[PDB]
Amino acid sequence: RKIALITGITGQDGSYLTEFLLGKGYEVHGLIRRSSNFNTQRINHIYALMKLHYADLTDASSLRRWIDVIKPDEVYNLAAQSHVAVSFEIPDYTADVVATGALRLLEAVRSHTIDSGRTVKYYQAGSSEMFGSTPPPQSETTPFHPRSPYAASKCAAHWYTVNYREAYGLFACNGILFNHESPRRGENFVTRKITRALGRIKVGLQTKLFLGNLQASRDWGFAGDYVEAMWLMLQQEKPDDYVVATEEGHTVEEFLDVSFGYLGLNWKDYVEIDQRYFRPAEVDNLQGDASKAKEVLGWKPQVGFEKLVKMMVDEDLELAKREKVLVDAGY
Amino acid sequence: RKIALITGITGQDGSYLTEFLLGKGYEVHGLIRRSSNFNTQRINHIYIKALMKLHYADLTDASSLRRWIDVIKPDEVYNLAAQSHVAVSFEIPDYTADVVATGALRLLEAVRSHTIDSGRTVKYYQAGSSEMFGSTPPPQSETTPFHPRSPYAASKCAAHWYTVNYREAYGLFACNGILFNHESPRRGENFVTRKITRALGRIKVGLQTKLFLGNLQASRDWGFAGDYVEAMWLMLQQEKPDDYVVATEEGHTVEEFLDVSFGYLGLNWKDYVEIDQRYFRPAEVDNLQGDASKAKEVLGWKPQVGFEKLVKMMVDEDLELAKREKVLVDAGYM
Amino acid sequence: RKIALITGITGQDGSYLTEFLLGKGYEVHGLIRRSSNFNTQRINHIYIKALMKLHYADLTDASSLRRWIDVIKPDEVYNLAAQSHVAVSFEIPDYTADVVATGALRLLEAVRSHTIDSGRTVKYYQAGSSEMFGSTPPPQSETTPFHPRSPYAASKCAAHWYTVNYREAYGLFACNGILFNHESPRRGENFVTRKITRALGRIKVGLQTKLFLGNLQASRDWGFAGDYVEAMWLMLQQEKPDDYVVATEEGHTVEEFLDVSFGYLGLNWKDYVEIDQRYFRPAEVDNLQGDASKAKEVLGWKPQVGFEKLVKMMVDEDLELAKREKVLVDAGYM
Amino acid sequence: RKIALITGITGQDGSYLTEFLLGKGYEVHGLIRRSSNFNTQRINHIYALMKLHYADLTDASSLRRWIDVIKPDEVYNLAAQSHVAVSFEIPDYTADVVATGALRLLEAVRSHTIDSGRTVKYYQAGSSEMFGSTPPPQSETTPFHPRSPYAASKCAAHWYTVNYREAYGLFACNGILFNHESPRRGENFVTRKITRALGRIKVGLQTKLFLGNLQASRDWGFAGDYVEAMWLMLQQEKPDDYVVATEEGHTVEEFLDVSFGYLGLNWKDYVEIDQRYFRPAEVDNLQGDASKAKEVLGWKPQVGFEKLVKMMVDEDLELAKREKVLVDAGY
Ligand SMILES: NC(=O)C1=CN([C@@H]2O[C@H](COP(=O)(O)OP(=O)(O)OC[C@H]3O[C@@H](n4cnc5c(N)ncnc54)[C@H](OP(=O)(O)O)[C@@H]3O)[C@@H](O)[C@H]2O)C=CC1
Ligand SMILES: NC(=O)C1=CN([C@@H]2O[C@H](COP(=O)(O)OP(=O)(O)OC[C@H]3O[C@@H](n4cnc5c(N)ncnc54)[C@H](OP(=O)(O)O)[C@@H]3O)[C@@H](O)[C@H]2O)C=CC1
Ligand SMILES: NC(=O)C1=CN([C@@H]2O[C@H](COP(=O)(O)OP(=O)(O)OC[C@H]3O[C@@H](n4cnc5c(N)ncnc54)[C@H](OP(=O)(O)O)[C@@H]3O)[C@@H](O)[C@H]2O)C=CC1
Ligand SMILES: NC(=O)C1=CN([C@@H]2O[C@H](COP(=O)(O)OP(=O)(O)OC[C@H]3O[C@@H](n4cnc5c(N)ncnc54)[C@H](OP(=O)(O)O)[C@@H]3O)[C@@H](O)[C@H]2O)C=CC1
Ligand SMILES: Nc1nc2c(ncn2[C@@H]2O[C@H](COP(=O)(O)OP(=O)(O)O)[C@@H](O)[C@H]2O)c(=O)[nH]1
Ligand SMILES: Nc1nc2c(ncn2[C@@H]2O[C@H](COP(=O)(O)OP(=O)(O)O)[C@@H](O)[C@H]2O)c(=O)[nH]1
Ligand SMILES: Nc1nc2c(ncn2[C@@H]2O[C@H](COP(=O)(O)OP(=O)(O)O)[C@@H](O)[C@H]2O)c(=O)[nH]1
Ligand SMILES: Nc1nc2c(ncn2[C@@H]2O[C@H](COP(=O)(O)OP(=O)(O)O)[C@@H](O)[C@H]2O)c(=O)[nH]1
Repeated sequence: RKIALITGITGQDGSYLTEFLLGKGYEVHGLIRRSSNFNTQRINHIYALMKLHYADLTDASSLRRWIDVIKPDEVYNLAAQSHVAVSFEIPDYTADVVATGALRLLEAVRSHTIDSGRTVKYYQAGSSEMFGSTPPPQSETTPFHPRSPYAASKCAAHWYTVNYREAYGLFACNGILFNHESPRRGENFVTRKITRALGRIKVGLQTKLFLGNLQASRDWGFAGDYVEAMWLMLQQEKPDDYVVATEEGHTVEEFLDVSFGYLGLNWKDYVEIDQRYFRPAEVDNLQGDASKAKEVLGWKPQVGFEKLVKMMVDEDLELAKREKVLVDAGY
Repeated sequence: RKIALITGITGQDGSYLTEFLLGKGYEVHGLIRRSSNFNTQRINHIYIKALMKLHYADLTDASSLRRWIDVIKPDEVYNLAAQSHVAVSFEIPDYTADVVATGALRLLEAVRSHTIDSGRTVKYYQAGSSEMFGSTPPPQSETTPFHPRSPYAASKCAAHWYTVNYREAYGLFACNGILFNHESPRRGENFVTRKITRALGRIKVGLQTKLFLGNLQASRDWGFAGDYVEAMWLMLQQEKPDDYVVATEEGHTVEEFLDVSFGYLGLNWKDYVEIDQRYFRPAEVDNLQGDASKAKEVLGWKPQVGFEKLVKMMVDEDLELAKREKVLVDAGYM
Repeated sequence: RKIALITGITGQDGSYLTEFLLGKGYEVHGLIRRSSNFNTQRINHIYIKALMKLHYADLTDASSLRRWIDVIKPDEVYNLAAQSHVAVSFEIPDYTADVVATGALRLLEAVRSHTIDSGRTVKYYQAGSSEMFGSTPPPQSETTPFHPRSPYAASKCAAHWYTVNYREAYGLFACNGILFNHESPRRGENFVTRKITRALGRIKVGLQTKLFLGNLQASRDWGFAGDYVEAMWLMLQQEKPDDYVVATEEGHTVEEFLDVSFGYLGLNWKDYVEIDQRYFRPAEVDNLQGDASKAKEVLGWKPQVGFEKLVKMMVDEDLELAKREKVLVDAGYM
Repeated sequence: RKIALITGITGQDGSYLTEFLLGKGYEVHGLIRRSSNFNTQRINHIYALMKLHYADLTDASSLRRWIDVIKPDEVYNLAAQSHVAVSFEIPDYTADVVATGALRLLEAVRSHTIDSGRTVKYYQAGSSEMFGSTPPPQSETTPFHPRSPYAASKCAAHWYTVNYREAYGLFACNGILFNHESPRRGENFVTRKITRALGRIKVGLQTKLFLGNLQASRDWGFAGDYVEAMWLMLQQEKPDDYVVATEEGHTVEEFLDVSFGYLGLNWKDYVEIDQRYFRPAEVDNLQGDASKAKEVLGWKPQVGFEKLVKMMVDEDLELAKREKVLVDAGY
């Protein structure tokens, strides 16, 4: 049975990748951070085929320890302080996890393979955020012009990963994934923030939705579809980097149009602009060119924009309906 | 309106201290870690205008600490942040040390730097632990020698000494609270007391049938977190800074905890408990029982919640949680 | 009297920049690492009243950086600190990244925090490198894409982007100097140019007989460090911050360096050089040649020391050192 | 041939330990920091039996990498930002190296032994500074009351080391060494600062010597003698902690009396007190009780106080004589 080690297993992507790999017959191990509260909300339903271990990307010893014990065949580095706005607040921590943390994992894997003689395939969770202000459409070779500490740190991780492949022959691939959402997306990201609020507004638990820049345009796909691409990259004869995206861009305003309209509401009756949600340096327009992924990996997105928006609205409306009962039942 | 900055505000103690200080009229700020999931479960009820504010930071990021101290200009700083689990510390020793030992020094240095650059005065509290005593026999008082038995314990010893040093070398009003074990309905579920009451509730309603534990003979001095945070505040209100043991002065074994808890619900723990060697620690701490005479005399502090009341408080709460879970499971929502 | 804070003051560039700024009437402060041995060899002659001050700090210690920025209140900050050797970076990638990439961000954030808290204005220089271009073919200008070929190079790319981001997001007057290779008689002996001239001097006097090297076909744009530090200062005197390539625009191979150096002393390098595969890098950078048109047009900067003059300057100095060593060795003092 | 790995090999102790172990037939490896300048001054004369490798105690990956490659039989952790005064200036860095760095090495060794099944003996460079203000004589069990960030960090390293021995059965020993000097002692420490200045004053290159607290009392031994004790601890049947000291205390003023008097000078004609050399929190009196080391290890110091002072004065006078020639010859 193939063994996969996933860092960031508790996150959106880790939860879907875990289900995907288990379905493929893998033995899946994940590294999780010790937390004072429950932090396995996304994978509790899955939880001898899935094992969790305490570690941290800022602790190199912890990474090597588990790689040695697990002896994984594939390593997926999904761990990250993944929020752009938050990265402006904690740039140093973000860099240590997103940039240096990736290098620590790469070095631990490289050290493991040398000492044990084993072979390990590696995936780095790259991001379209790396392109920053470089105009669309963005492909694998489009120049990076990062606009946040998070983005710059991902650029660093990208190059550390390319370097380990070129210098050591490590089978390391960089997935340059554009924004991907789902009903498990963090509530601090704009899409989930909108659908969560919409659900609550629909049932009467909320009356206002505060947002920032509605004109930012993004290429939004479904996380469930994207994790398949990660796996596909590691199944090729040679390692390489690939853009994974829907190739269709939409503004936050369009997301609002589709979501609220879907439930028969006019978002303008509820949305208010709060300048505190603006970023110090904005990324105006991301739209990927995923031609390479289609040609080489045979990968294509299955969930389209409106389908994704509506999937998220349906799920968050159900959550809001449950909350309405509780708030009402005296809970 | 006094301003307090609490690191570790999302934890058990941070949640109770926040409520306590807000009740005293403070403006409370807390440092929280960015998380992929919600991590404010213990304080959301509080958060829900401008008296409690949360900010992103990390004890392994000195820049983040100084940034908020400069912006907030706190009058009191309570360092409660820590990878606080002993068993886990053996698994991630390096990370634990960076947060529990060096992280404390980073905060001390950020506070010292802030006071020097701004000319302001700040009072400081370090969350010390009876775990520092380790294998040193009880009763343990402020002058009892430390013999740490885990990376966590050794790191707390380090934080203790860094704190004492900043007080002695720079005159910083820094106090070390040497608190013995304190629990509550908000205690992490991985600690033995909460693990037991959570399991008990589920066993009582039929959602669980076996409870796996390790060393049942370990003895601890267990108090209520709500009572203990009051002592933290009291230390910072004294004329001079000092270190104080905060404890109930009564010890009980894990086995006694089982007796009281299961017996409270008419069950025999021996019917459900099984011993799993995986829960034993590489180096155990056999018996902790504090001598809190100093705290009683100087601070006028005394615990209000006794052992039995604490156990029952936790059992009642976790039984209610278990009943709610039973409804959800039977209905197909869990 | 303007105040400059230089990180990496003990290095090649720091030593020349210090002399340059002192000549401009600056009060210069430098951050140095504590070392078990003396580490001020390049600047001791300068240090020897109150115009050059040294302070202990480390780019991996954010607290130390902010502490000195607060005390010093610099007008200009030059981040020259780095584990600057490419070959070494493959051996200690993690440490290199923490200093070269994150360390730069720590300094940027400390400066940003200082300016926000104090209301002061600070100009900032980041020591970028042509190594960032990696395998991207020459000539390389400010807009040439980066394709780093070492952990060091990737880390410098990171520092470059963190710096650009602080300029764009916060309006910090931060400039990236994209300097191509620059040498001098103070160049580290582990870099190829100094390794060659040091060995040549010893070979000329009979203290050494073989010179082991790696890839002789690698081509570099080599300028004089003394000329380049002037460009750093010039960037910070402009109306607005920007990034600039600083180079001679002429490339030469390691083999040409050998031809010029050994030939200058009437020797045939082929009689002494041997190739040792251990000196080859896991991923090589084949050809760097800068396009410094922007620097020439905007800064009015132009290199004064050409390739041959630079090689001879280094050979002359290292021959003198070798002669001194010969005396000591023959006399039993070495 | 036994293999030893020494961290801090470029320091005073590492240089003497290297010579001692090589004399015992060991293959010695040392970890050194990359430096912009020469940093092997103390071991250049020694430099296939001595190998140096780049690493850093703040980089766990580097430590494990070399332990795996070298497969040492004995590990001596001598690496540290070892100056007390300096520790008040850079407390965070000092702690990361002296406290956490020791734990990183312990964990790397432990991880190595588990993954490889090998056995490794370990030595931690403890210090009498850990006792701080606790009154003398100080023995192995004397309570610690550290008076500096450096001291507190050593206390931490001490306990991390004791814990690895107690929890994992690691053969780890803590050498609680009292102050030890030599002609290789760092010039920023009081003894070497005095003898270096004395030599220069004697030849006319210096006229004043600025010092701080002359009433501090220390137990001063010879570094060459002390490294033997380190080795001896690792040769015992069981691991333990041992105080290594001369059991005789002297004030800085007495050191001045002996040193300057030795060359026929009156130190009062040259010494001036500069308050900047006072420490925020002073350690007044250290005097060790090395009974255990004598009884168990059979260790006893060979170089006494005055012998040590005079050894240092002789060496630094020669150095000053060489400098006088150079400064004179126009160099
Ligand atoms: N989703 C997107 O649209 C895009 C995301 N990415 C990247 O892909 C990856 C997955 O994204 P996504 O699932 O949405 O992200 P999430 O924020 O949902 O999950 C992040 C994961 O990283 C973990 N983590 C954070 N810090 C550390 C640390 N110091 N040590 C160990 N683990 C840590 C988190 O743990 P915890 O639960 O404890 O916080 C969580 O498991 C990330 O690297 C992200 O940056 C790339 C392109 C676009
Ligand atoms: N409770 C006891 O019986 C005793 C506890 N102590 C100590 O007192 C303090 C409070 O304990 P308690 O509330 O039960 O502990 P918890 O484990 O419940 O809470 C720990 C807190 O620290 C935070 N934290 C952890 N790591 C970091 C980090 N790197 N940066 C910032 N914050 C971080 C946690 O955040 P997150 O929610 O993100 O994990 C949480 O807010 C701790 O220091 C503990 O060690 C002392 C004596 C006895
Ligand atoms: N020289 C060149 O050809 C090129 C160099 N560069 C870059 O320009 C800068 C200057 O180069 P150059 O003078 O030759 O480099 P050097 O290697 O000579 O000097 C590096 C300096 O950084 C210090 N330093 C290293 N690590 C740390 C740390 N953790 N904390 C604090 N200080 C530290 C060194 O101190 P110590 O003396 O203690 O080691 C030294 O002062 C560097 O950033 C280099 O990467 C850019 C383009 C080309
Ligand atoms: N000497 C004494 O009187 C006493 C000393 N001690 C301790 O014993 C040990 C040896 O002392 P001594 O030789 O005088 O000390 P030194 O200061 O002479 O040497 C310290 C050594 O540690 C190295 N080092 C420092 N920081 C790091 C780092 N981050 N990573 C790797 N190596 C590093 C130094 O390298 P570099 O050369 O690059 O600076 C040097 O090799 C130290 O741990 C010291 O604290 C204990 C009791 C008393
Ligand atoms: N998170 C967030 N983003 C917002 C908000 N209002 C507008 N946006 C914008 O929506 C875009 C997407 O943000 P986010 O979902 O956080 O993902 P990103 O693409 O990784 O930044 C960015 O341009 C944000 O500035 C808001 O309230 N929250
Ligand atoms: N956490 C935990 N502790 C257990 C268990 N079984 C016995 N104990 C013991 O209970 C005591 C208290 O453990 P814990 O609540 O984690 O708090 P500590 O005092 O901070 O270690 C220790 O002696 C543990 O070894 C178990 O399953 N979990
Ligand atoms: N340092 C070094 N470089 C060498 C050697 N032999 C050839 N070179 C090459 O010379 C070029 C310049 O190396 P270096 O001076 O270290 O500077 P870099 O340009 O910062 O790598 C690179 O292509 C090296 O591979 C050698 O023995 N040492
Ligand atoms: N380093 C140093 N110590 C001094 C000086 N003047 C007095 N001392 C004292 O001498 C004692 C020994 O200092 P040091 O040699 O640095 O070693 P320590 O015992 O590790 O602090 C301490 O009490 C210092 O305060 C001075 O100029 N430098």
